[PDB]
Amino acid sequence: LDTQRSDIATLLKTSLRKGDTWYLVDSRWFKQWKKYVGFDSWDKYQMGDQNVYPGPIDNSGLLKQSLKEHLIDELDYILLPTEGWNKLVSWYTLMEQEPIARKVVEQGMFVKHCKVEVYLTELKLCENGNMNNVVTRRFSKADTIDTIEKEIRKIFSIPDEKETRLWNKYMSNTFEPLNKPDSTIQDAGLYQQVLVIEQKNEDGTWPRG
Amino acid sequence: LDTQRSDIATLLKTSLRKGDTWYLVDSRWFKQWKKYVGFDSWDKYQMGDQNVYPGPIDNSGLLKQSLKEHLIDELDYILLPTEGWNKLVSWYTLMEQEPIARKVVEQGMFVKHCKVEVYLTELKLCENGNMNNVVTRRFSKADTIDTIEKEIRKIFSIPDEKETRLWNKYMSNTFEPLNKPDSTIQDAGLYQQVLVIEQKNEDGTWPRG
Amino acid sequence: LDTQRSDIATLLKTSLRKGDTWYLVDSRWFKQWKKYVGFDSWDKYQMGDQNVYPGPIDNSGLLKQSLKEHLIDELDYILLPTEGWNKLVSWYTLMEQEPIARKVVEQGMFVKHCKVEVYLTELKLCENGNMNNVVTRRFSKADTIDTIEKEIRKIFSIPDEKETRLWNKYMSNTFEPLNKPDSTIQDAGLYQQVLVIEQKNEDGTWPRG
Amino acid sequence: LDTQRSDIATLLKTSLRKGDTWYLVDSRWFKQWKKYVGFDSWDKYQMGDQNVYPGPIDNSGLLKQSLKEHLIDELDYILLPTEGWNKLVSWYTLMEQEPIARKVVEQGMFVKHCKVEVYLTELKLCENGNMNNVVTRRFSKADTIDTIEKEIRKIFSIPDEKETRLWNKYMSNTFEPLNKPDSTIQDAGLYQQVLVIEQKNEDGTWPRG
Repeated sequence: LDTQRSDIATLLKTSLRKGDTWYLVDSRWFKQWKKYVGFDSWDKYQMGDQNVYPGPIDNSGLLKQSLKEHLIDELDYILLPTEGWNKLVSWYTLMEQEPIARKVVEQGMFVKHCKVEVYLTELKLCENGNMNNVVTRRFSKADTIDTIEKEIRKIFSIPDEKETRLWNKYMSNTFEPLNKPDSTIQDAGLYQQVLVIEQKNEDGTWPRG
Repeated sequence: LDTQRSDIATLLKTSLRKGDTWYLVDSRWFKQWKKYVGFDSWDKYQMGDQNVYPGPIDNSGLLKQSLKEHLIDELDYILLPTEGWNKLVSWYTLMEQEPIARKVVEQGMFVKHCKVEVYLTELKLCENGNMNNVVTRRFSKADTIDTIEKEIRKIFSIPDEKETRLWNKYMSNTFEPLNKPDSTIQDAGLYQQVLVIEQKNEDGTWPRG
Repeated sequence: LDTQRSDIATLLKTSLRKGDTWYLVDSRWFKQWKKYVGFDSWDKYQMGDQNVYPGPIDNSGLLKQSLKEHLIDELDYILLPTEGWNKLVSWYTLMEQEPIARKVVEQGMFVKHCKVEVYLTELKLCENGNMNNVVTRRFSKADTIDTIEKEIRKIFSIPDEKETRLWNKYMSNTFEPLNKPDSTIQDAGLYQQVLVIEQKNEDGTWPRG
Repeated sequence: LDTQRSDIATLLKTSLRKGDTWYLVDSRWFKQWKKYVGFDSWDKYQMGDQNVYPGPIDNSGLLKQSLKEHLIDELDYILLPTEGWNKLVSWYTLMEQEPIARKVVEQGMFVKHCKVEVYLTELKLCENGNMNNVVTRRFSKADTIDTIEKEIRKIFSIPDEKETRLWNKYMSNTFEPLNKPDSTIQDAGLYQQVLVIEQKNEDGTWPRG
């Protein structure tokens, strides 16, 4: 009984792995099982009482032998892995009614992962006009092209009213346009490299075209 | 001392949040602090001994007052949040040497998230030739267009040697091409919809062009 | 009109950022807007026709001025950011009916991220019995303690019928138990370190207890 | 040659899947291949020139036949899948020197995923003192217990100087403690439920103990 509580507590915390089979347990049957095994430290008084005994597993509330629509996890059902379901099946049997087996599937996602940034990127900076003049600054990998350019303008004394564009300079007149403003220094492929800032001429033409 | 062990144990498990400041603690100084406070249940014998006393925080091993390159977390240093660092600073002071403060930054990522698939997608299926004949099947949201097409070919008796292509049929002769084979039924925008399968003519032309 | 198509196509692909306001557009109104602007290359024939003109934005299908329950993205509504909504509001106005504004929120998640493993971890291995005998092997950071132990047993000629346990050996008789079998070499804190394997005595006692 | 550019451009964008084999290409050899095939629209002038011809694949820069340590992706090497590597091997051969094959591995991670919150959670609220008085409010699933409690205090006119604690009330005197302050309403298991707020008595005891 206390073993039963410890078993299902750890089995509910099983890691989801693609292709694994999990089982839907009606939250009505499960709420009774909890009280009966003293699962919650704030609800131990009915532990072992034949009144809170859940009986054989009953998922009739969840079925129409097709499953009902709009069911929510935790509110209407509980998910247990094979081991967990077989243990509840051993201990209580199932109502005279088939099991509710569903598979773990993967969904691709774009997320945000945090990390402590120990090392900042040291980049070389110059203006197209006077490239002999090189300034070195350290930048966070999470900084966007937009943010890096504003900073380079502060360094090279460029008024916010003058239009600009940034380049990544290579050997022998090779210049990569950095025209994806929301990309991070990391996603733009800038490693520990020479940047070139360019001002739009008064007439509205560009010194590089 | 046992409070100290419990404090830093929970503070090492602090959640990373963008903009938060964390601190680098030399793993040499930290390994001594651990022994001295009996942090590990397998190493409690030197707890309180003036021999294992770590002294004021020393990060001289990590510094060159610039940080050394190629340092790895856990191997060379430990990360603690502000609270954790201020507590170690209170309890031990810092060597006569400035603190090593670094920021939490976010990095965009494509990942895989698991979920139990409770509901499968019911789709309508037909061949371009005879559209009067409609078959209904349930599919996993993780199935690719490639997998769905192979299954539809099995249903409509299409030999693997005959070339095909799949459509998503709308009202009044509107047909969407499903030519992204590795996309999931979910990413391809197929909800609870009529599919149309098309066979390439013997001559090498397509019945729809 | 073609500008309108290009604008909303890029604006639908806006990155979700916490605190941003997005707008619900009835998929009925949006399906008409699409046909009218020739959004899909397979449906351009009604482009500009006063028959497919969507009129002022109408979300009456989605409202009960409270929102209807069980609505699904793409099936019942489309999500556009502020810019996107203001552009549709500029171009078409809204029906005489308030906008449907909702916020971007973050949810914590355990996911799986892929990476090419360029460097494998070199670990030192020995048996408790004869520690003078040290073997060095390279392991993937994704290998579990369970997998590493089975391999160490193969190396030290240990039959699968004999029970075992693995240790992480430090200086001066300090031994860390590696009793979290599903943890990866990485999550268990094992870096480029001496492992100790231990066999359970015939009598059922342990050489280390 | 232009086919070659299009092939490797798409193959570099291959999705990482566990167990797949990828190949390390020295960024020196790859930078030359790029110029020669006119990979970058800002560097097409040397396209086809026997001067920028990369020759057979050479990874001697990356090898010591063991791989050099501290190598960074993009800076020192490029990663290509099997197809990509076999195509470069077909087109250029390999230097007389073995290939550098590495595997895709998964790492478990805690991340943050964004979603537009269409539906907020409607919760029932009351004070322990007078439970006959019930107030209903809608909350974001991302709100923490800490935030929800501060709001409930504003509703029930509780000064910030008076200490409190929150409960989740069930049927027949069952009260769950909500003592994980940083947990979200979602992670705390609160669905569309009765909350009970409790004030600490002047003497320092609790009305519920």
